[PDB]
Amino acid sequence: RSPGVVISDDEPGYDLDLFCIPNHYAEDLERVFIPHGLIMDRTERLARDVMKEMGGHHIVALCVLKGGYKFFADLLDYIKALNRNSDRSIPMTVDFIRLKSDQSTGDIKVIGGDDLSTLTGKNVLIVEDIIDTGKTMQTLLSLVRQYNPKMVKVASLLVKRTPRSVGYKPDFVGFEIPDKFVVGYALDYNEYFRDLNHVCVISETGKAKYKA
Amino acid sequence: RSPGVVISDDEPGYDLDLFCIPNHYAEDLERVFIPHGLIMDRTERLARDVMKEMHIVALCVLKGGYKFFADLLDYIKALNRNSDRSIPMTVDFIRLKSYCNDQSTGDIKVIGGDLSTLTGKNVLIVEDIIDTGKTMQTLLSLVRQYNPKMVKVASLLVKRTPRSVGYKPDFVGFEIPDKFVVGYALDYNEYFRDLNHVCVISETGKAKYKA
Amino acid sequence: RSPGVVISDDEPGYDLDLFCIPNHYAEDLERVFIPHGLIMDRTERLARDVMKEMGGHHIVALCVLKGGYKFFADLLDYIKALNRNSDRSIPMTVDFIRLKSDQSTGDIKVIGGDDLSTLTGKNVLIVEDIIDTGKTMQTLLSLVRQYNPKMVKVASLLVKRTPRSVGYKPDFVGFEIPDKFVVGYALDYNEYFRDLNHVCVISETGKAKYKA
Amino acid sequence: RSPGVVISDDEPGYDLDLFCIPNHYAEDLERVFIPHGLIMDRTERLARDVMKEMHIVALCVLKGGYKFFADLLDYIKALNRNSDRSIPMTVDFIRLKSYCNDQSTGDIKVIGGDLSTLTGKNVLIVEDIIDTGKTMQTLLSLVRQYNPKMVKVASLLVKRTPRSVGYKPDFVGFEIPDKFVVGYALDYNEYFRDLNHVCVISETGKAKYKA
Ligand SMILES: Nc1nc2c(ncn2C[C@@H](CO)OCP(=O)(O)O)c(=O)[nH]1
Ligand SMILES: Nc1nc2c(ncn2C[C@@H](CO)OCP(=O)(O)O)c(=O)[nH]1
Ligand SMILES: Nc1nc2c(ncn2C[C@@H](CO)OCP(=O)(O)O)c(=O)[nH]1
Ligand SMILES: Nc1nc2c(ncn2C[C@@H](CO)OCP(=O)(O)O)c(=O)[nH]1
Repeated sequence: RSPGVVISDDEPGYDLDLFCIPNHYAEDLERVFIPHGLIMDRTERLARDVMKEMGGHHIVALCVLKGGYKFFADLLDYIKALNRNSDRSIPMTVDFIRLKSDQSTGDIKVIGGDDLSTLTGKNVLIVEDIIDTGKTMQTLLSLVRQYNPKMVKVASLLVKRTPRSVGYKPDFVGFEIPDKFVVGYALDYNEYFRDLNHVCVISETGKAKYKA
Repeated sequence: RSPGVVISDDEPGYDLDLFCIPNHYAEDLERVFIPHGLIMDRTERLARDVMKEMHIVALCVLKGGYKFFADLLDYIKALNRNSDRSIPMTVDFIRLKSYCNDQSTGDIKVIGGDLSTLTGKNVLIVEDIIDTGKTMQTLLSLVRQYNPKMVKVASLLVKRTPRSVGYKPDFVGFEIPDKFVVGYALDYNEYFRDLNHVCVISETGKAKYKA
Repeated sequence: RSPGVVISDDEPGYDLDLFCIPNHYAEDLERVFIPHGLIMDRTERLARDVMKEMGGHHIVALCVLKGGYKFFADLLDYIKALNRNSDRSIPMTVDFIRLKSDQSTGDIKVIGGDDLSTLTGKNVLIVEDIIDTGKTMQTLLSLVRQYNPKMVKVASLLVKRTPRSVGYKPDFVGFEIPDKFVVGYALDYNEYFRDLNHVCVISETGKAKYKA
Repeated sequence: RSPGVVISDDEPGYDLDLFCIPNHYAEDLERVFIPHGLIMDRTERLARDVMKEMHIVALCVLKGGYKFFADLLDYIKALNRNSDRSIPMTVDFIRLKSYCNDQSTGDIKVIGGDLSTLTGKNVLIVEDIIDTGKTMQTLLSLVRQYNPKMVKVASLLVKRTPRSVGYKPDFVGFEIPDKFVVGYALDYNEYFRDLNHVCVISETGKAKYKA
């Protein structure tokens, strides 16, 4: 059971001054955990891992849409580049499950719940950007399985190494990270950090500056 | 007002053998109108234009339209990085599906995706293609419903087809001949998602991937 | 005999305001002939065209180095991405032929002429960015053939549609362009335009501003 | 002074199965030190650093070194685009080849590539890797010969090896363990050019691609 690229507690970040970061976030971050390009190369591998398990068949790519879908979009770009070479053209269904608004994350409020029965009898790939406690995903899996898919696998860019974890482990994991609050790449903080390319740890002045 | 990059009816696009195209689509396309990289370069200029005119809320039209939206917003993020202050960008989503009608003439739209973040904001409607202009018109009256500070439409593609005469698009990537196109952001019954270029579907393609 | 992507006299450019161009070149260009991304997609195809003819064997990639090697670098990046999939790893020799300093371009002055006999018995791919009269290339071919390669093919990004052409046609051509003086992408004018992504036509104020 | 991104001897790099690696190199590598995208992000910062310190002439070390040079200059071009005035950038080239010496201890360098554009200019020496530091030292005394206004060394890689003690590099991408690396910019007898990541060669790789 590969936990992905492990970012240790004892290593962890890169120094902020080692990478290009927008000047308006100078004081808003602690460390860079995962540079943009590292995310990309790992995602390229995830796509290949996904195709070994699910390739050659239709498959339904389902984005867990909360703040954004940047990871979904990049994973799909890589999966699509792998599909190019196949002798037969393989159809690909792209869908989003939108979840509405972090201490009761297990309670899901789905907004777009139309023709959920399109999942029935289908090979479903659920794509998440971050798993923390894992409560959201385990309840989302309860919903999805009631529609009887042929197969359900979950890919998550990030899994947080927390005691608060309920023990849910995704089938595909990009990176296993320390138990710190991260922003950037695909993760916004109240609509900020959208322009930050790298997964980084928010600072306390960032937390205070950008609060809702 | 630009009409955008005008692709003429006279010698439209490029021969298939001049660009890289998945081997499984060899019989399925007629010509390539817009190679991927050309889409990207024009989208970069579109992002620049959007920032000129337009707090902004960017509206993605769900399912179809994540692709062009993602790229357009990527370029907008690239311009945003240099600002003195980190300036908030809201992304909103609506689901919109169209169905053919074999009777009458009446149009079928099903809207499914909450729009509480639209009042007093500058709204950008992002579309993939304008043909009849009914999707645009539907998106407009739905946004006008929440009383926006500003409303603009950006669309990667506009077909040279006769239409009623709604509100011409503000930001246009490409003005293209009246052909049915697939690739980049446009699928055909879930096929062509792996095709990066905007190309005209062939009759072999239509019958092979029909549904 | 495919002349590449033909850019007509009657179409030709795109309007400058249709693309992103650095502000310091605002007044220095007439039209954009080939946007950066178009160059890339055509180059991707060239790489595949090259591998159909020369693939599966070592091959020596020889850059005609004058001002720069941007086209060489991008073509090789694409050729290398095609080599990734092969069952056997295929060695690739990368070399440069440097030509020293446009009315007697047929006279070549080669600077780096060391172990030119490495070309002997080898499959050689000569890479050029622009052909105008074609005199440079035909004399360069005279030199190269004297070292007895197994095969010589020439790829050029651009071929200019000029009456001044001596009739040399490359084996691989990206684009056939009108008879206008172009800069950008790989083409500098006295060290300017290095930062311009697109192949564009220099204006008269650009010509005057940036002259040697 | 940065030493750059420090890759430690303690748990160095990543397992091969965590990144995409050409199938033909499956037996030929030990571990991956630096995935391609990580190289690119750091190079972007290096380009920013170069522009801080440094008219500039950028010196490519021919054959080996076109790759890292091209990427470093790409990022420098990206920063340059925004300037109020188009600022000239000179690129220069020298050929440099090293040969093993099985006797003595004496070093073999062959220099082959004209350097008239160096007097009174800021010169940037661009290298791929510093191990012994003899290439750097050779490039230095050759550039000092033409009396530059400024001289700087940028190198993507610096090995944690004992060396004489020349002029430590000014711009360093990565400080890496004392292992023999291939990929990205470094070949092994013409192999690994299609490998995008910096990785340690295996004993199977060494014997298979030996020469
Ligand atoms: N941006 C960001 N968000 C987080 C983080 N940790 C938990 N969350 C919140 C949610 C993500 O929706 O974690 C979900 P769960 O796995 O706790 O149910 C974090 O580090 N960064
Ligand atoms: N793939 C593809 N789809 C299209 C095309 N033209 C119209 N459509 C469909 C609708 C969008 O659902 O056109 C938008 P409009 O007719 O509502 O303006 C087309 O050429 N290719
Ligand atoms: N930048 C640029 N250079 C050019 C051009 N036309 C001829 N040249 C000069 C040379 C290129 O070295 O043409 C060589 P030949 O084919 O005339 O020998 C041009 O349009 N742009
Ligand atoms: N591919 C590869 N090559 C290397 C390496 N270490 C030294 N070299 C060779 C020379 C450059 O020719 O090292 C530079 P220096 O020893 O002169 O500083 C290495 O790890 N990989």
